[PDB]
Amino acid sequence: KTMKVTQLKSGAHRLKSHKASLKGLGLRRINHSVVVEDTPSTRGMVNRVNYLVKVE
Amino acid sequence: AHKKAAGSSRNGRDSNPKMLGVKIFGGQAIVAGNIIVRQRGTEFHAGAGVGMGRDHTLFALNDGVVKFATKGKFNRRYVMVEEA
RNA sequence: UGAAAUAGAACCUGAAACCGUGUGCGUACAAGCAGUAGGAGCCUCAAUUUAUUGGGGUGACUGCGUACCUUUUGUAUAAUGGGUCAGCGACUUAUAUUCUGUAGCAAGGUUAACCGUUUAGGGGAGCCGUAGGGAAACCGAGUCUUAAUAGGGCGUCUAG
RNA sequence: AACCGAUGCAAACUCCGAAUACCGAUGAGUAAUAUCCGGGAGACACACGGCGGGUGCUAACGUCCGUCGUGGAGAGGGAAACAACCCAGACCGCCAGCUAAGGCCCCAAAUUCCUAGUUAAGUGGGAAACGAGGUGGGAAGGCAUAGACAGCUAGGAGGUUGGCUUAGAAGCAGCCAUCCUUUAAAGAAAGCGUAAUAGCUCACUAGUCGAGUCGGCCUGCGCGGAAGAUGUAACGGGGCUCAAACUAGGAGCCGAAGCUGCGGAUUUGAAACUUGUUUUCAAGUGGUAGGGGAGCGUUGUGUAAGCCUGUGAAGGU
RNA sequence: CCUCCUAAAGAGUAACGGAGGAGUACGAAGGUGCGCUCAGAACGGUCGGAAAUCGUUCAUAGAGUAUAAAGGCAAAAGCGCGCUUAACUGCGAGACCCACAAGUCGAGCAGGUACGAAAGUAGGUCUUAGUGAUCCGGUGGUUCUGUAUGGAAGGGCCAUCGCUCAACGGAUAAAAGGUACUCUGGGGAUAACAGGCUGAUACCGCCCAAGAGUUCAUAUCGACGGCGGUGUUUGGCACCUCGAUGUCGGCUCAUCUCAUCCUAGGGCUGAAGCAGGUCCUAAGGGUAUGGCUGUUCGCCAUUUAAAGAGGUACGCGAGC
RNA sequence: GCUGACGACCAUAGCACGAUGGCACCACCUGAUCCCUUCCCGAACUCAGAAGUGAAACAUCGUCGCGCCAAUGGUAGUGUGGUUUCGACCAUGUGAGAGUAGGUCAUCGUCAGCU
Repeated sequence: KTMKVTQLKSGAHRLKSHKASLKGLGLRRINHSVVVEDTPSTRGMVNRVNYLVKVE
Repeated sequence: AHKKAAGSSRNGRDSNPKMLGVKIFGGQAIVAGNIIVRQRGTEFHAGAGVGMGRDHTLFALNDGVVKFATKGKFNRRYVMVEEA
């Protein structure tokens, strides 16, 4: 199964790993939505940047 | 310099760093001769498969996987190289 | 007179700074890098069946807006430099060497000075490449260290 | 001194002891990765805002480290104006739309929006110890029609001027007790007063009147404390009081060069008539020092005994 | 150069930050085999005690470890004894650390040993400080070279000696000062003036109330302490200016603040009156001349209702 | 069933107090010719042995007096995002130390010997 993740705030001034958690999901800019597999490994990327992203 | 209470207190020197500590941590692959711990005294003791240098340096005598354990009646910290 | 005379002797052409004259528009209740984005009015040309567009000039009024260079952590800076214009003004040349590209030849490539009836042709002296190891003798895909045939160092199994 | 028991503290104390950080392993997905070799550099004056410290005064737009963000070298919106704060990374064009931070009475785009309260100080819109009977709320309490709190009337006394001390200490300078009696009640006195007494009150009791009242604790928002030099001058201004302030919610909307929409350019990579031969797709395109790539123009040489040019070259405008 | 902390639980990490050590020692204080266990306290005992030596009981180190500190140390790394020279030679897989040059650890192999009955252990010392590149010159060895040839000289290779080259990556074998007689290139990268930030200090105010005030804390003053305001003293910083912002004082001419010197209005008073003392309000006006000294100031003389405290680039030199 | 050797583990295993054990085993024990011992000492080491004894030691058993171990809950701290009057607070994820309830007189392996 998959999930939809959307970036709401910018990830341009974040920590190095928070920047790389956005890029580990495929998110590139604000209001960019990607579909990604729902696994604990990908959900932990969402966890690292939960203030940035929103899971539909 | 009213109250005149100041004055030189010459203690402005120090020594160079020695870069001690654990070099290879537990569960890591190791080859013979690789230094595991650089230390002063035996903070860690050489277990099976680990040698001890004149500097108290602990190094691998043989290849395998480095393992840490607290063993013995003195509750000492031992480092071993398990053949794995 | 001369083709020409705003070619008339300060004489070919006659730029800019700078200074006048004329025409159109704006400007004497409004605060600042003087523009920019809008924008009314006016004036002037070309079409058009006659104020409707289009081009040009001006810019009431509104918003925004503290020159440029240099040097700096940081300049509207009250830090530097420039009054303006025009002209001139600062990474070159010779040789050596290294890397890259390209071209010719290619395990080979190339001549230099010179000669030459001279960019040709000749001239192979020399240079680079094709083997390394070691201070060297020396040996050589090996060689050095060593008592060691062990270990280890440096090399080996093309493109110049 | 120790030794026991309670009780604190320490960078150079530790019986203990995280979170993170770091070093590894395994595993997905996403990603213009990591590493090595060579050509060319620039830089080795950094700054601020957080966080952990040393120094300083837990002073400095101070200084020295570590660590993160921003500036440097970064425009746009917000903070009135404001390199370093917040939001957000400008390829170009549009008189399109949605939002971020911040905002919505007027200057000035968008709510004189809705609900429940608080403030009366223009607090909001500088400043503390400390003070006060501001005001709201919350947990409890003491007393009360066996008349509560306040007021008014009457008493508030006798041993005794307690003992001591002291010049004096007589309830009331100070030290040691808080005793007894008539009691409805009256302290060996809570104040004023006297040199000491005297004197006036109070505590306390009874009476009058008649209904609630008294004092602490905690919480919110206020008050005073609060004096400076060119001019209001400590909301940017106007102005604002069932707010246009504050608290807690809710719904709209404005709001950027962010995102989307439309058109166009461009770098890199990707399936091919294949060297820009063509259609696309994907990810990009702020930028100083600096590195890489592609071009424009000028003078001169060959092309050129060409081509153009008095039917007008160069130059000027 | 070493040790601890700063140093933010891997490493590293600065300050003219807080504390200490080193520039050695040892042929045994190294190696090995064997053996041993300390500091203290109490009790008993001639001199003899608080403590010498002896005996007994507790006693994981409260001792020792050559040398500071840290980390270690019972298989003792601590303490003795016998024999010894591994304080070897050629090396070294592999690592740590590291800009380089350096530095650190190292099993294993070969040769020759030392100790042990042997398995074994030993390439100095519990470790981390005890150090100095290259050049040059000296010495012990060596077939490497040897300018016609044989030699030799000289050189090379291996080993080793000569540094407070201590400014310790060492500029030369060899080195002090003055300049107000000065000069050039630069810097607001960096001081002196003034501004800015800050407010330790200063000044002013408030809180508490021990006391002084014959009595009586609060008329007046305010010990010990606490909290602020100002920018106002003495300072701190180095942000602006070094392709120039003229220093103090005087003169002239000012402008503002109020923490008010006079005058005005008040409360309290240890306010009889007259005079005051404090505190509140109040900035409209006013608020000297001289002697001394460059002085601002300050002392003094004589006045005045009073002779204010301050800001203004410690106002004012393109005004003197 | 118990004893001894060597290990695992290293206090929930230790300390303390009491009790039990001598057929084997162990320990004290006898003696010092011999090997070997003492900077003196047959104390320790070493040998030759079996009269005595489980007194000591040792082993085993018992207990909570000490020591040790130790929750649950809460608190402190803390990564990330936000806010702040700079003390802290909110969201999320972690989460001690101390202390309390409580637990504890260990638990196993190989071999040999008596039963």
